Amino acid sequence: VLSEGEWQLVLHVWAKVEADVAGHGQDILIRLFKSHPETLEKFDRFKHLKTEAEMKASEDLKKHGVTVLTALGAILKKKGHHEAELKPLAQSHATKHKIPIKYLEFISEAIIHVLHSRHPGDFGADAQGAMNKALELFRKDIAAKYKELGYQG
Ligand code: 6HE
Repeated sequence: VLSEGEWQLVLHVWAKVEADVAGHGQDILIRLFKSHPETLEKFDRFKHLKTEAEMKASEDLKKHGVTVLTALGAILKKKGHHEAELKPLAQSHATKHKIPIKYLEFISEAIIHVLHSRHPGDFGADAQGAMNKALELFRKDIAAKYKELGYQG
């Protein structure tokens, strides 16, 4: 479990995301797609995008980044008590979208990448460690739900 102090490090940094969810979302999805291009193929609406410029200009990709970070932010704000939030997310991502845990690791890495990039003076090792622990917990719990749902992930 994360300590309360660890959750406060997580939520202090997420409050930065909350100032500009859309812009953080764009950065995160673009980082994901550039670092792991196979992930882009999972998105039927977005897999035609050829360049970062096209990704930045996509209003629908911007909207999707808001969708993703809105969901993740609610999960983080539960401070581990996220069972209800993970049910629909796990079901769609296991059954419909077919997103392996390794791809959830990739987007976690992108989130951390972007936080470190955007917030160079207020995202140190301890804050990054706490964010990592929160994302690890999310993935652990999603993986358990994937198994319950019948997906190997
Ligand atoms: C590599 C692909 C990938 C990865 C890593 C994710 N997703 Fe997912 N995603 C999320 C939401 C709220 C929705 C719309 C409702 C739904 O269909 O469930 C989608 C839809 C989608 C859709 C339509 C697709 C293809 C999808 N998501 C691929 C996808 C949230 C997330 C979150 C919170 C994460 C991880 C932090 C995430 N996605 C990682």
